Amino acid sequence: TPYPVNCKTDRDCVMCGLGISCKNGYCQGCT
Repeated sequence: TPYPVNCKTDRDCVMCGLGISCKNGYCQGCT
């Protein structure tokens, strides 16, 4: 559960797939 999937913004987790749009800290999508 506690995967620290993080980000400043969507760019910061693009790498996870497409944009992987991003909460204010948290890349709650990447999965």
